[PDB]
Amino acid sequence: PNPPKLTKQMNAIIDTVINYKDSSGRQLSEVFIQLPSRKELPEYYELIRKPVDFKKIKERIRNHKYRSLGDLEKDVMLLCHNAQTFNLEGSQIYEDSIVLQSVFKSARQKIAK
Amino acid sequence: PVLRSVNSREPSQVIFCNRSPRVVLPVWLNFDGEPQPYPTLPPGTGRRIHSYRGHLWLFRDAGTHDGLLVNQTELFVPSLNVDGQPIFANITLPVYTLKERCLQVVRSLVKPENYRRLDIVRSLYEDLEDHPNVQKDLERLTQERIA
Amino acid sequence: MDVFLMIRRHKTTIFTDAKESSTVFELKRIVEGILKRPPDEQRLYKDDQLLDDGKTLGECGFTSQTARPQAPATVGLAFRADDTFEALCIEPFSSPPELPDVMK
Amino acid sequence: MYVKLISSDGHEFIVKREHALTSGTIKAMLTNEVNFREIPSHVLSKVCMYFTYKVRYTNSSTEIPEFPIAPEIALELLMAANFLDC
Repeated sequence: PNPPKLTKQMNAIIDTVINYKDSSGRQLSEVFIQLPSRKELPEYYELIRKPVDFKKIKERIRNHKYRSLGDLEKDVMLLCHNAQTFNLEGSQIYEDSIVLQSVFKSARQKIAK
Repeated sequence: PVLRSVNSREPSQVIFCNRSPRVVLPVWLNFDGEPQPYPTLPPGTGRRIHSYRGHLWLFRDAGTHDGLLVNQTELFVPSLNVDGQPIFANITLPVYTLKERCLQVVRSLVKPENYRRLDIVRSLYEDLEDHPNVQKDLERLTQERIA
Repeated sequence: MDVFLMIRRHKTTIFTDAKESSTVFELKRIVEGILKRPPDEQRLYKDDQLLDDGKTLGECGFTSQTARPQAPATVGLAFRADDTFEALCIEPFSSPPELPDVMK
Repeated sequence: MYVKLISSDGHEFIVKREHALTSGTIKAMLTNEVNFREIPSHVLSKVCMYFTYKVRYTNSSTEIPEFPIAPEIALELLMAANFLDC
């Protein structure tokens, strides 16, 4: 298991990221919670080699899989990067992802450093 | 609030069957317990809705807000579909009280403004005017649940 | 399956149910249970049609529908005193007043 | 056991005791007789129909029929139902 203050930091950070909403009050993380199944949307799985959703990220904090915060960033940056890969530049989902990197990046150095 | 849907993100196929002579308005309670209207169901029609585990519904006469039953009860909540079996909702009439039923009928024959031209005791003018209403059955149901 | 009935004589009305496959003689045994008169003193009618004693209500024309709790069918009853039956007599009910104008 | 109910116009309505208790004020008022001085036959007949219905369809998982009320009697019946509390 992890030191309970690292596992305390981790949730705070990700809970920021998730709960974040735009000016419209629309929660930006919402699409990225859950993935489409392989039956639903098989192409996502054809194009994205390492799929990840926030669900899976939260579970890996409960289950202590990430040992540092550099470990956690990586898996988020992956989620965001996959999003950018499968979705067009200048698509709403792509925009959002780019926000959510620089929400995590900032909300790290605020709730960590 | 206590009467809300849960955001379970778990699909449940459900049959709404309208076995009432009334035109039914289905009403979903959102995750905050705010009620929401859905497209109505004509008498003796039944659609197969894609809802979710833990979501809440109740059924109401679309034109009058008279309340209706659903599988003998006031509220409907799906379990999970055992082996891709859909879950049924029989929307039926309740046994109204003779009094309420009479109110129903009068209300239907008389413009609100005229309730007070009817040769009846003054209380029955108020009784007529106290229309059925979802937010008020929700309140009643809320207090019952806790108890 | 159940049929719902108003057994009517003069100004007297009995609210009671019974099986569709139940006999008319069975119905008389009920009537006895209430008015205390024996079946041999009782004629029962669907309209003016006297009802053969050994028919089922089913056969007489009473059915799960047309004899419903909220709209029960009527069975005329006439009794016998001193070896003559009375003519089936059912005093009609009161009238509701002219519908209010506000209710048109 | 049955019970006799009597209209203002004097018509006599005999219903199973269990059905009559559907009214709160016919629990009270209860030889095994009741006069309704203000309720006529056409109304009281209908009330007895309500009793038959209520008992039959209460707790019924069957689909349930509408209780019919002609407009001409609806006011009178409201009053009666109000008075009987049922």
